[PDB]
Amino acid sequence: AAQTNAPWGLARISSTSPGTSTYYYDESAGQGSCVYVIDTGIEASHPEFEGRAQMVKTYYYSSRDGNGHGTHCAGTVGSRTYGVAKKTQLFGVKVLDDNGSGQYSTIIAGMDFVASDKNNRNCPKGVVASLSLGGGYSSSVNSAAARLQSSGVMVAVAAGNNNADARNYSPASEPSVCTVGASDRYDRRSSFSNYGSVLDIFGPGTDILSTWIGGSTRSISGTSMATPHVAGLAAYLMTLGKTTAASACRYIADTANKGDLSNIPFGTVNLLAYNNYQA
Repeated sequence: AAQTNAPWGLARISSTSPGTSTYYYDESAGQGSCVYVIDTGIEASHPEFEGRAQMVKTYYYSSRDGNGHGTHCAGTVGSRTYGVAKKTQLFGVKVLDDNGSGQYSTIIAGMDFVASDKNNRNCPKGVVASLSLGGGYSSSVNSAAARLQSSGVMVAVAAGNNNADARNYSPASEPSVCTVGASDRYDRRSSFSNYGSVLDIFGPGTDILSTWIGGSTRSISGTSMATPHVAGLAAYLMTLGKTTAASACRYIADTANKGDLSNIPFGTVNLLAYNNYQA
């Protein structure tokens, strides 16, 4: 399948070169997989989600996304126009308030929630969790992410936006999950992207168009935007049967575009997520 005039990041993940604008992908499109977006919520009524998104849990007075961040991230995972995996099921877990903030205890509870809640959902092709959040190092936060991964969920986490070594941030620094840095449309490391040996992969993160609250769209930047590209890619590859939740991060690294990014610090992987789709 081909989506013309796609957001640059979608085109990038199906291309061996920057500078194109068509996204190519197998029409299975993540059908039968599920992606949890652990964030500020999801505006599931947005036409872009086509009935495939739903809120399953909140720790606050509403499950609605009063911020936009979670809706944007969910759109990059699986919206019809802005998403990598256009037929996946999206489940929202609101661990962040409408200012985008959340306590680590709530975030940990949300991760353990997903590890159990997947047993209440139909995801025959596999389960992914996208975590576009983080703060300073916490062994308890890292352990929660490790549990979620161990339970059979492909965990993708943002590296962080500090232009610093991600070893000092959580859950970015957890070795067993997939830690995602950000790149721009010219294959440069995004100016704000964290780096370091704990990164597994880069995805598009600068000037990413996706869904927003109020049935709208906007372009924003962050490792928060790169992470759902990788989460959606994992769901897509799991539906194709090419990998599993436990092996998808390694598979994405194995099949990435290699050595194509600029300003990658010595010791950080030079790997850009790529779907290897041959039309």
